[PDB]
Amino acid sequence: ARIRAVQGDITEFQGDAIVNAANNYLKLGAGVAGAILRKGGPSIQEECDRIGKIRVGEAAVTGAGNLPVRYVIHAAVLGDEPASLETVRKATKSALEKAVELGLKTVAFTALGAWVGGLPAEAVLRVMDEEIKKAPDTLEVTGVHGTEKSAEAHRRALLEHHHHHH
Ligand code: NA
Repeated sequence: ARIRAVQGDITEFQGDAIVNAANNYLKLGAGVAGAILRKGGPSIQEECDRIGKIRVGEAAVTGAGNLPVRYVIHAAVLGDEPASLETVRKATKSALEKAVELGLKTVAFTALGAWVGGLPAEAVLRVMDEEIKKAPDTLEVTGVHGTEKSAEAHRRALLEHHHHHH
């Protein structure tokens, strides 16, 4: 599946959906997540409550509130257990399967850069990418970076990839 890389606000992504890294209890915290709750609205966390706990590595779909997308796909990367490049690969494929299930066409993930927290940012991007490139080409995946710097580097990695087909 294709990948575009841009600096910007994920809350301002226009498309079928946006993927939200989450804890398996579906409790949206601060930072980007809270921003999604803010711009999105109460209804999002409400649906997350209706669903309840899920497994780390799995995904859950939710309406996107006032956001310019139809759904918000929640992918549990941690909660019952710490986040790992292992739990991320899973949360990604899981979110990618939901996208396919709902017949989505334009989905956007977020590249937290230095805000990745526990795992080495570069490696998380790699793992997420590996999974995405396996997803159906009926998808148009967009990586939204917080900084232009990290986005440009990502694009260069995407170019270096094409040019060689690593
Ligand atoms: Na994401």
